[PDB]
Amino acid sequence: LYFSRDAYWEKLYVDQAAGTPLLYVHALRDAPEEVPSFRLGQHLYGTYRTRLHENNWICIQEDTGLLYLNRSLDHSSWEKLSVRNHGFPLLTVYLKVFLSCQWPGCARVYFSFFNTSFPACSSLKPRELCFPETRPSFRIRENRPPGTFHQFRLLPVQFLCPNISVAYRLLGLPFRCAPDSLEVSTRWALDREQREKYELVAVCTVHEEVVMVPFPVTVYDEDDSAPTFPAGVDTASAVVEFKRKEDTVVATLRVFDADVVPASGELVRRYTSTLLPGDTWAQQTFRVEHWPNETSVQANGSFVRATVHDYRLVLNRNLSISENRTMQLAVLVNDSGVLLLHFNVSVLPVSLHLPSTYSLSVSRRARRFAQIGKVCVENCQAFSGINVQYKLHSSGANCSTLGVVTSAEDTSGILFVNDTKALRRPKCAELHYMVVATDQQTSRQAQAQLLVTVEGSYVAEEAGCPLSCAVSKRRLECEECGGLGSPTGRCEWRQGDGKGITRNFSTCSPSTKTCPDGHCDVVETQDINICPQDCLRGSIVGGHEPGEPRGIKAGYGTCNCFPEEEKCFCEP
Amino acid sequence: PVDCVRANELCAAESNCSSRYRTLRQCLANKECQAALEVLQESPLYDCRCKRGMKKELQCLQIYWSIHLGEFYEASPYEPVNHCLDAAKACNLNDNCKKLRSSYISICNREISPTERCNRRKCHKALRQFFDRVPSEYTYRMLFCSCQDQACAERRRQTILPSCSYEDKEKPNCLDLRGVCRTDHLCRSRLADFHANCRASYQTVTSCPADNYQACLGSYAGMIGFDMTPNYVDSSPTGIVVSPWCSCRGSGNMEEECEKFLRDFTENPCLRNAIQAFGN
Ligand SMILES: *[C@@H]1O[C@H](CO)[C@@H](O)[C@H](O)[C@H]1NC(C)=O
Ligand SMILES: *[C@@H]1O[C@H](CO)[C@@H](O)[C@H](O)[C@H]1NC(C)=O
Ligand SMILES: *[C@@H]1O[C@H](CO)[C@@H](O)[C@H](O)[C@H]1NC(C)=O
Ligand SMILES: *[C@@H]1O[C@H](CO)[C@@H](O)[C@H](O)[C@H]1NC(C)=O
Ligand SMILES: *[C@@H]1O[C@H](CO)[C@@H](O)[C@H](O)[C@H]1NC(C)=O
Ligand SMILES: *[C@@H]1O[C@H](CO)[C@@H](O)[C@H](O)[C@H]1NC(C)=O
Ligand SMILES: [Ca+2]
Ligand SMILES: [Ca+2]
Ligand SMILES: [Ca+2]
Ligand SMILES: [Ca+2]
Repeated sequence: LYFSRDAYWEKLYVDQAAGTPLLYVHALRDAPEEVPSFRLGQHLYGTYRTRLHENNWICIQEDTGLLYLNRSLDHSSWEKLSVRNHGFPLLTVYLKVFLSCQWPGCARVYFSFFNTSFPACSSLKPRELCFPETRPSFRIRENRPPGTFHQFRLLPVQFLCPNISVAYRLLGLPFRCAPDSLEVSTRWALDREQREKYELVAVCTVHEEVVMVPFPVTVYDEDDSAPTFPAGVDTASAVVEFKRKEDTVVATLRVFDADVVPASGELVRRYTSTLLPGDTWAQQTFRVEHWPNETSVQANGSFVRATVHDYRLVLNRNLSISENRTMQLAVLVNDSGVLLLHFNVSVLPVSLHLPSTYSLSVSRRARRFAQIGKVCVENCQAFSGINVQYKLHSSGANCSTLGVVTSAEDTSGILFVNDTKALRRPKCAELHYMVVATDQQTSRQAQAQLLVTVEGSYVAEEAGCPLSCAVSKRRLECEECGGLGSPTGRCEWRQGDGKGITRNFSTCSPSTKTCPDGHCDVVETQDINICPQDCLRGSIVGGHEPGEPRGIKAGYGTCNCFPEEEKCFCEP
Repeated sequence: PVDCVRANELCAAESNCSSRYRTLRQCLANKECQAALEVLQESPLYDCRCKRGMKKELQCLQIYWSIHLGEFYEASPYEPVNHCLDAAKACNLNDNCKKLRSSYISICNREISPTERCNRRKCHKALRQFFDRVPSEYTYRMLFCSCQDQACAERRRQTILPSCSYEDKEKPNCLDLRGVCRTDHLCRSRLADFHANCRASYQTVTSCPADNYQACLGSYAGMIGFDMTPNYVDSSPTGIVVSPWCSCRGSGNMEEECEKFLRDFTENPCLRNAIQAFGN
């Protein structure tokens, strides 16, 4: 038992006599034992869940399902009931109907009342003689014994105007309009899994006007579909090799289901994924994430929808390097039909050796905090959740000149000049360092050779030089003076364009590959005089756009910066 | 007309009314409920409203939803009352519109991370503070300005800055977003305010109740700055369809109610005719 709709519609007037039939109802059964009873709610509901009075004018026939008028109407009862609307205009009342307020356990019936009386038969258009204002829309389960769910006629219309010749007509369809009785029935039991929608055109014919009205039919679903693989895939092989992060999607698969019925409120409570136990290392390092998505599939030239569940497999912690294992994981799927999944996971350890000797040089004219070379593992861009730190050990322990800091983006170290005087000495000209590549989580480490040659000559800078490269504004004063961060000893000039506010802003940097890079690395952020145009937290004078954490993202004209006041200027 | 703040004022001035109010509040938050109901149906708390932009609107709504008994429509607790270039120029020549305009822009145009595009709650707070205390001849002129080409429609779409507030990584279910909006006090009251003033009608000639364009426009613009915050769908010059950031997917058997809830924003002749007649 279920109501075919949730809203029936009826127009009322003043002084309609008793015994006037109002409307029909329909309640299609589910089992061959069910008889539709119809009981009425004992309150004339007004607007927004407000009781007005008990029903005392409308009675019902439970057998035919006939709402009709028990008593007559007047102006006095309706002006009485309009008072209790509490500041709202009386436009539509409604009743509640039980059967054995929500569909399908209850059905509310609307009544749109007019303060005027019943107009004449010829004073009404046949569009207002055939069908109501609210075009219907029905709710039908799948795979149920069909019956009668709708009737066409307007009962007070033909009850008060019987002399108007009116016909109704429907156009391999299971639906049918019977002759000599304008009830609508359905031949066979239907399924949404074949087709979900049935829109039709019902034709009313008066004397003379032919009126076409749309007629939608919606089919509802039951859980008639076990979970199904797309094509035979039951397992998924994956290797946890380089990432080892707290959370990375390891394995991914799809499962088809034509059942839609466990919707998003109760979707967690019905489609169950269960990691089968057996090792505590899996339960401390793995989990299964699950969500569906609706897709549209074709059945007989139509487009119905179904659920494609996606099961992915997620890590739980930072896996260390020393893991040298493999497992098979088993997954239960419950579509409350019972499905099993597998995952061959292989967690392979990582070698941490380096090339043994990093032969390189450095010019003598360089200044403090100038980048030279890069120390890194053979797989630089493979590490995700493993911290690798770099240090130095000078051999003579007397000629300390250089240092290494580690960026955790690439997990790699960058050489920087720490001292000027030790590089300035002709004694410490070829230096031998033990670059030791360490680790934080598990103390596996390695080491390597660093030979560096102090090469070139030394020339003093100018008399009025500032301490940073970006103080200069023109091109000549940039390269004829030396700032801090450059390993060349002089500052470099990059020249932009006249295309307005661009990223290509003309400036003076220490290195044209490092300072206007758009990234503030570990080297530049040590002391804020090196690269102010990538690492400042300050104010900008001129049309520009600042960087996303910090810095100048785009400028106009020439851009110089005073890092002593955290101020920058941009002007052609 | 007694608002709920003064209704609580007259409620706290009496002993029986306060007793039945706190009794029903301990009931909600048999016979104890029904006696309190049949007493408090004559209270000044019964049928108390609130105001738009009033001081302590939150307490008024928390009092009003406290007496409410526990559904597509609900009762509104309120008083039932180049072109876009010129709109922005008319804003920037006044001082009150300029300050709050630059306030919500300089808040909502601040990217934090490469992942987090903007801060959500501060942007919504700035947009609410903009659309509460600005005279409505400035808000409606900038949000509703008639266009003929694509660039005007793009400026009109970018006016509430949808890159931070409107769009998200996904389009969730509209029914879930309705449940989230009806969990909160303010969003549920603004949604009931929109439902009471912007339904379609078969009797009135403009399909709007009381033929009131102003109440439907105020009920529209009062939803800005919440999770159910609508905007345009594209940069169409003439095609004007507003929508919240959701869709009909994931609906299950609740598809028809989701479609009917979405047709309030997508296919409302009342709201579209109100926008068109305001544009004339
Ligand atoms: C679901 O599938 C559609 C297909 O176009 C896609 O756009 C959407 O991102 C998918 N959503 C999820 C959560 O997978
Ligand atoms: C991992 O274990 C296997 C077991 O035979 C061994 O052969 C292999 O050398 C181990 N991995 C490393 C990096 O030592
Ligand atoms: C699936 O869930 C239902 C609901 O609790 C339960 O009765 C059934 O036993 C479950 N399936 C399995 C294989 O346990
Ligand atoms: C997963 O491991 C099992 C264990 O023998 C094996 O039979 C199966 O073929 C493996 N899966 C794949 C895709 O090779
Ligand atoms: C995992 O490693 C990352 C790498 O930096 C680290 O930031 C994070 O705190 C680690 N988390 C845990 C739970 O170990
Ligand atoms: C650079 O030199 C200073 C002073 O000699 C010292 O404190 C600092 O630790 C050095 N840098 C590194 C990375 O060792
Ligand atoms: Ca079926
Ligand atoms: Ca299923
Ligand atoms: Ca199904
Ligand atoms: Ca840089």
